[PDB]
Amino acid sequence: TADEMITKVSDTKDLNVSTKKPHQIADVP
Amino acid sequence: DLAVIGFELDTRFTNTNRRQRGHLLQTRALQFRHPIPMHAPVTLPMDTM
Repeated sequence: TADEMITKVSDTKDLNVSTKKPHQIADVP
Repeated sequence: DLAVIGFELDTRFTNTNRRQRGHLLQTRALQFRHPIPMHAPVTLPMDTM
């Protein structure tokens, strides 16, 4: 059934998390 | 003529009788069908002898 197709969900997890180690672009000399 | 004439409140009901329900959730599913055709051949004529 369409409802059984729904995969495991878990409110504990956040899906809006930003990058924790962003790329730092060196200044152009 | 300086006076306060009216106001609006920010009150709300406590929905303990569940009179109000909000947006409803239901599951949906879509199916997409992609049949694979064959395409024109290329051949290699050769002699049978």
